[PDB]
Amino acid sequence: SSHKTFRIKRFLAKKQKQNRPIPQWIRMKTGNKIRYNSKRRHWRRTKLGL
Amino acid sequence: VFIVDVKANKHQIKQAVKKLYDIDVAKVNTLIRPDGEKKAYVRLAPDYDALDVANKIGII
Amino acid sequence: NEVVTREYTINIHKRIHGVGFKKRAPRALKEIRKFAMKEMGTPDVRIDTRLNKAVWAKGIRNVPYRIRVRLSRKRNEDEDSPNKLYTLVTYVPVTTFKNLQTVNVDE
Amino acid sequence: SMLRLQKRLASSVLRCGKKKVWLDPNETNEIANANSRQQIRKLIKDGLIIRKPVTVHSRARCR
Amino acid sequence: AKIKARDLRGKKKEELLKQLDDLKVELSQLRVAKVTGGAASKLSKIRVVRKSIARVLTVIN
Amino acid sequence: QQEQTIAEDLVVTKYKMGGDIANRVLRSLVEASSSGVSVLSLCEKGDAMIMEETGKIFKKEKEMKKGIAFPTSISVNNCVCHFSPLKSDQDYILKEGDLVKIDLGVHVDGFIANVAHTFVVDVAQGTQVTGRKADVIKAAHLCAEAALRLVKPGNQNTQVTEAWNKVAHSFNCTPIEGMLSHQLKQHVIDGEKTIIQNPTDQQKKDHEKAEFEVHEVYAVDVLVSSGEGKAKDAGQRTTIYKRDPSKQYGLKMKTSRAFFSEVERRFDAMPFTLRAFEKKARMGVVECAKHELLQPFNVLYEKEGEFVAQFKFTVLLMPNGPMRITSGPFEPDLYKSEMEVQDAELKALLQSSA
Amino acid sequence: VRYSLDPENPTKSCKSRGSNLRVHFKNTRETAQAIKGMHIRKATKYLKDVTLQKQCVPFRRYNGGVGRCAQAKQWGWTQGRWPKKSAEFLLHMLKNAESNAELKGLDVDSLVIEHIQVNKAPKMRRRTYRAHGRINPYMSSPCHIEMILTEKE
RNA sequence: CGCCGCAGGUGCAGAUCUUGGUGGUAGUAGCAAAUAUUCAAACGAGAACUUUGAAGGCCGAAGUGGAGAAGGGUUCCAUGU
Ligand SMILES: [K+]
Ligand SMILES: [Mg+2]
Ligand SMILES: [Mg+2]
Ligand SMILES: [Mg+2]
Ligand SMILES: [Mg+2]
Ligand SMILES: [Mg+2]
Ligand SMILES: [Mg+2]
Ligand SMILES: [Mg+2]
Ligand SMILES: [Mg+2]
Ligand SMILES: [Mg+2]
Ligand SMILES: [Mg+2]
Ligand SMILES: [Mg+2]
Ligand SMILES: [Mg+2]
Repeated sequence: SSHKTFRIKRFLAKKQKQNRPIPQWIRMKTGNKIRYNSKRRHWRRTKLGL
Repeated sequence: VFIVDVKANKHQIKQAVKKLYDIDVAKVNTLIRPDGEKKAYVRLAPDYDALDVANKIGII
Repeated sequence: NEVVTREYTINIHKRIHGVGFKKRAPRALKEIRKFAMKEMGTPDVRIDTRLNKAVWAKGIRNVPYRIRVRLSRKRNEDEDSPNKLYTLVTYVPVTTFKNLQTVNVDE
Repeated sequence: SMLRLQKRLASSVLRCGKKKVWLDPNETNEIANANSRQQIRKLIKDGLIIRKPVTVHSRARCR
Repeated sequence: AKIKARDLRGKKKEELLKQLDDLKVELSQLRVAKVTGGAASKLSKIRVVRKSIARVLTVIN
Repeated sequence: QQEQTIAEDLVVTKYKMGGDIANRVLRSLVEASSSGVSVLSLCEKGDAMIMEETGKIFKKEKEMKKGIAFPTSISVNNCVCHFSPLKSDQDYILKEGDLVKIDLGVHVDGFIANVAHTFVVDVAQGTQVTGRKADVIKAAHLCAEAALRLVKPGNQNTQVTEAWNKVAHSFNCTPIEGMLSHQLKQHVIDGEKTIIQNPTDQQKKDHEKAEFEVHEVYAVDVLVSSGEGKAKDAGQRTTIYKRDPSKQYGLKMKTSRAFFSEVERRFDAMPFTLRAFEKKARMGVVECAKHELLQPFNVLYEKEGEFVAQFKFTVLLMPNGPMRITSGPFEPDLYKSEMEVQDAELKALLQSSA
Repeated sequence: VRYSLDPENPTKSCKSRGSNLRVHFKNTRETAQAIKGMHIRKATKYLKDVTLQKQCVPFRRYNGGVGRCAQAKQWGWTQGRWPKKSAEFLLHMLKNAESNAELKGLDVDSLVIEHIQVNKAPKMRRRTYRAHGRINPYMSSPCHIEMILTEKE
């Protein structure tokens, strides 16, 4: 909602920063074995815990 | 416009800008961004210009 | 010639008879387009917006029985198109349809 | 090309609905260049954007 | 031109605090340059100044 | 269809005027620079003469825009080019024995005469300049003679690059990677026809192949370092911008809008410097260049202690032999090298004057 | 790459190929069988006529529920349709094959489709929602298509 | 891997067996609740569906309008794909 506590807003802030694509240079690293961010979350498919 | 520490209040922002930029400020407006960082709108005193201060700060 | 323009009257009533209420006006413009392709032999038929108003003047189901149109076959020599000829059909307002023939109209 | 933004801004500037905003169908390119409310105001002054009049609902029959 | 821990230990509190202040104003300038594009040379100096600040502070402590 | 080429004698005469005026400004500058001077003063002076002389010339026509086609640019022992500091920036004081690179351009009726020359300051009478730097300037001037001789319809743009690489390797140096010369036409300084200097795979695959044509101007540029040929930036302000007339964006700030209008009024499409304004210019330029309204010309730095040279001059291409309109004061008596040309074809092209 | 049925001599032959194409395999297989053995000019008109519904492709194997048409009598059949998307995809591949033929410098007025093959491509998954809180597959059926054109006249 | 001994979590068609994969069904059922679309133009490789204009309709202020609480958490806004 519009009325939110600081903890809830701070919690939403962290979930927002970590929902980004992996940097491209990562695949160039030796022994990368990572293709894409498997922890991507869309607001409509899956809802946050809180 | 500055990005400040989330624990700093308006009084602390006012003193911080005053000493390390040698300017006088009129008021400080504060919000916390959706990314979690705190943003401060620091309005300078009328006798100070925000354009040359930004020029010597280096954010032109 | 091939840049000929002619003026016709189309029996919309005949060509719309039997069509449902919500489809009479949309079908009237399809029959008008079909009519133009037949007499002018051009697949590309452009219908003037004023003619589109006249067909839709009395709503979607009470289409006018008769409409007086003017078929202008013109060159498409303006861009690379599969058709070098196109027909522009326009609206000709009339007060009566009695004794109205198909007439060749000059420039 | 696409003028969804311009019709929204013209509606806000003219203080009318998007029903009454008229964008010149011939001068689409100039309107497409307007990305600011100031640019929309200049286009309104220049006649490329017009507030259409209210649809007539007469009371003569009732009177 | 870097600062080491060994040569910091002979200094007294006044210039150690002076040394720390000069590094802090330089790091803040580097952070300004990071936001306004800056250069790769200035971006790579952010870590160098940060560890220099840590180096001065640990000697004071 | 309405473009103006060299088919007209008036075009010919005002090209000659641009060449003469650029030559006289550079001749004044090479003498005026001495030990203990300031590059800010040099840049201000170089613009100051050009303004008055272009104003007094064509006094009977006050409808055409004429003046600076490229701002005065100084590069001294550590900078490549596009260097022109403002008053607020820390100035550079000329020491003894520095080699400096001068770039300056003039325009008449939108047509460009743009010249760059490297020379050493404060040369004593009877002395010889000796060192590793003594070969790079001489190789650049040999590139100048090579380009002058070989610029001709039918000679490909991929031949001048290999000739310059060949002479650079003959002098055991290399040019800076990825520098572009251009074909210069009316109100254009960044023409589609591009010549490339010391390319690599990416620039070669992005480069075009073309055949030299009649009735056109080239700005052939040699720009050679004595180290590795690589350059970057050292966190210094960019001072040269040019308005791109292709793309447009609606500027939402009054300062940027006024700055852009002033740029259109004075330096409509030609490169300028932020010195020509300052307080509000430095703020307007960031919003203008964010949306690619102004192409920047960044300062490029070589490694510390390296030496880099440059020559460049507008050459017209006429059917019976190209001519040079802007020339720099380089003398072989006061400047020699410890190594010469070991290529027979290079000797053949350098010994043949145009 | 490995084609099935290499040409009798790969000097008067050109090849074209596509993988994971978003056309129904069943419609494309029937359309490929119709143009097999055709001259390249005949196949191009025929595929254009299918788009205009002036000529049909007979549905011989994957014919369940396929309706009857008058144009199916040109073929010795009764059931036919006008797969527009299959016609476009084969038209694009025929253009690619003809361009390959020009690259090898063999004339394109004598090309004949001697080999054409439609293969199943890996299915792609979507979802559909059913009556009592049930999820059902909504699979796509893409196809790999290859063809070989040879000169004969 | 053969031979002499030794030791087993040692042999599958089934168990409405477990996990995975694939068919016929089948180009089938179906994409039918709430009246409705049409003409011209633009961009574009490509237009029934995008945008603009014109026309015909609908919601009809107990709205298919304008704003909030709870809940969602960036879905908001530009540009691009
Ligand atoms: K049928
Ligand atoms: Mg939900
Ligand atoms: Mg607050
Ligand atoms: Mg069946
Ligand atoms: Mg369902
Ligand atoms: Mg359910
Ligand atoms: Mg067992
Ligand atoms: Mg089994
Ligand atoms: Mg069905
Ligand atoms: Mg149905
Ligand atoms: Mg109603
Ligand atoms: Mg509402
Ligand atoms: Mg949105």
